[PDB]
Amino acid sequence: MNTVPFTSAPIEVTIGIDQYSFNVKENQPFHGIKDIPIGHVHVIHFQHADNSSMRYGYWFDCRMGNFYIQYDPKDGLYKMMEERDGAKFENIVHNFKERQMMVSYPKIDEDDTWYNLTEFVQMDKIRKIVRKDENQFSYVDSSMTTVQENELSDPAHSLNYTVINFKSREAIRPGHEMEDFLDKSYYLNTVMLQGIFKNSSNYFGELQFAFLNAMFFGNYGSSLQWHAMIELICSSATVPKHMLDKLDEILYYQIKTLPEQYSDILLNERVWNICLYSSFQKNSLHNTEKIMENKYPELL
Amino acid sequence: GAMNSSNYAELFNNDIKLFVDDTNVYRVTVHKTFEGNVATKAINGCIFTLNPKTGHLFLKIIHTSVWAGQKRLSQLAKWKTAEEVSALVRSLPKEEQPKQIIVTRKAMLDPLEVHMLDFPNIAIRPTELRLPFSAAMSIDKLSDVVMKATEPQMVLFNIYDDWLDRISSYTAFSRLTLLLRALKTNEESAKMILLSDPTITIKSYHLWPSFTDEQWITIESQMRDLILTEYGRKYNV
Ligand SMILES: COC(=O)CN(C)C(=O)Cc1c(Cl)cccc1Cl
Repeated sequence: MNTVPFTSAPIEVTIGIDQYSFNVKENQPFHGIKDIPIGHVHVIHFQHADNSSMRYGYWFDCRMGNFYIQYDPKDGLYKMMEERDGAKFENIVHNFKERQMMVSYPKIDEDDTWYNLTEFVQMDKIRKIVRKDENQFSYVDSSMTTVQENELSDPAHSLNYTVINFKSREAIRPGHEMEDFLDKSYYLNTVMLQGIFKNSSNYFGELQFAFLNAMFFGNYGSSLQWHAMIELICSSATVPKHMLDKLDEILYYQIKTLPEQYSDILLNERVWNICLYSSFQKNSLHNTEKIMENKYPELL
Repeated sequence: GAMNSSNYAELFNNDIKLFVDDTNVYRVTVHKTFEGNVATKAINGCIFTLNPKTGHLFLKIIHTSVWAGQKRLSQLAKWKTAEEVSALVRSLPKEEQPKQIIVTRKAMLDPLEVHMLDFPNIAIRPTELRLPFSAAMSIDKLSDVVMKATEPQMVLFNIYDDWLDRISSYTAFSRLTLLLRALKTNEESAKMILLSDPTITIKSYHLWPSFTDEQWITIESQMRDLILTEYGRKYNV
């Protein structure tokens, strides 16, 4: 079990740790988060009580270093930092635990939610979407735009998701205009899977990462990416059987985890009705279709 | 974006553009089978691609063989349309390619956009105008040529004949739409009006009779009365 200690909590903030969150009052004696499960990526995220503008946060993997949060009064945000001195770090974490100034990552043992949402997500790939290689963790926030959004402005702070565009020369083979536009199998399997992502896991990992950025930061371009990657699969007549089954699990846990009240803004009505009811894969997402119809039948 | 009443004059500026109408691409007769079921028999169609400024009608004849062995023909027709318009643009020299293509039905937007990805600088636009281009098969001649075709074939007509020698493209387009609206609302009457007078003939290279300016005014007035006539017959007004 790993720890993300905090130097302090100088400003009132809602702190998020994966799908959990808690309130920290201005200058409350808070020194971080303990018992974080090794083996998964994690995201620690923040919404200031005084300005819920800018949710922001850090994707990280405790196996990649010792990380702590420290408020920066100049830049005005909780910053993740790496401590290279491993002994200093252990000493700090031990003191804070002894004084019990840490909240415990509150994982229910029966609960595989976080694993199921991050199954295919790898820090290595996160660090390619979020380019800031001097750090081993990755900063995301609400307002970061995607490479594709900048096409239609600061490239250093972009989300470098894989550009999917159904009406693009990449998506459409000359001579198969109708075929490729109505059955996107070539684009999914040949261009994206074999060509860009190399395998389904890397595809699913970006899809999951897009969803999580959409959910935790209300990052709109992430939501566009999540929906595009779903639609590309659902609009392919030919998808490996294991990918469909896994897709259905992936989306099931994403829909299960989405706040009931945030559905209106994170769920694209057109994409979901198309995917569940019109697309080639309309009959292949049984779990997802069942949770969607019972939880968000309005949208449908 | 969309083409409507507000920007109606853009059609006649000097930016090359084409209207594309696909309403006569896929045409069928519906008949009873010996078993008493219903079947369709395709008949030749055409893509109506019109430069509203110059009067050029690039009339691509869609021979029924294009449908042979194909499923979902109403949907294929939009993609065939797109494929042919794209081929027409590619065949055209750069300085002749349209800057915009306006499709009369929105269902053509995605097919043509996809077929024209090689031409990102050609704007594909819908229109809110109800244009009567479906009646193009009522222009006597046009019905005759698309129905005699035995193979795919592109035919050129000036749909304005030599009118632009005497009127602007705005006025020519308005004459054309009024003629087509009339033919669409009551084809028998419309043709009666156009041909009542045997002394006025249709030139070999023309679609319409050689009316004098004064005779066009009379003709145009009679076509309005017809459209107004059918309007009352339809609505009992
Ligand atoms: C080379 O391919 C072409 O289609 C050349 N072209 C644009 C025309 O023939 C235009 C035209 C038409 Cl369609 C009808 C009457 C007169 C004229 Cl000029």
